[PDB]
Amino acid sequence: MSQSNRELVVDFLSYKLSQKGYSWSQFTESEAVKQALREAGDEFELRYRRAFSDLTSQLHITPGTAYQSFEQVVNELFRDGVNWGRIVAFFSFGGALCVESVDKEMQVLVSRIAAWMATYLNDHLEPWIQENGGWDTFVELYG
Ligand SMILES: O=C(O)c1cccc(-c2ccc3c(c2)/C(=N/Nc2nc4ccccc4s2)CCC3)n1
Repeated sequence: MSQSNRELVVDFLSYKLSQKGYSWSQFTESEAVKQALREAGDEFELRYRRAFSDLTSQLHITPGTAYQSFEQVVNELFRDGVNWGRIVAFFSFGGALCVESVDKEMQVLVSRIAAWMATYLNDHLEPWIQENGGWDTFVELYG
């Protein structure tokens, strides 16, 4: 479902904004997915992210930025195709984009990034997810 993905994105972003000191007011199997994803994002940010180039310096979102610009940049996470670890990085990257947005007084962009993330997730990532056991398999691995 594309609506459960939308909830999933919103859940992750709300968690990230709260954790980092900002307002989140910008907008069971499912809870198991959200919690494992929140947890995996923290782990990635804490231990893994710094091994890579900072993808946020490739993208400066303003109210005029088009989806396609976001899409092209996120595409780099998937230069070698999709795996769960890059999917997790994808969420963290969205969260970082949102934190930076709220920080520079462009909090309106948070809901747009959310929409962008759901769109990107629904067409580029979801086919690999369904092929590789769906989100329940993610919970088995990362929960
Ligand atoms: O296991 C893997 O293959 C894996 C796991 C997690 C991430 C990645 C991966 C693969 C390719 C790239 C990356 C990560 C990149 N990461 N750069 C990031 N920069 C930031 C900055 C903030 C929040 C998240 C991120 S993710 C940019 C360069 C291209 N690969």
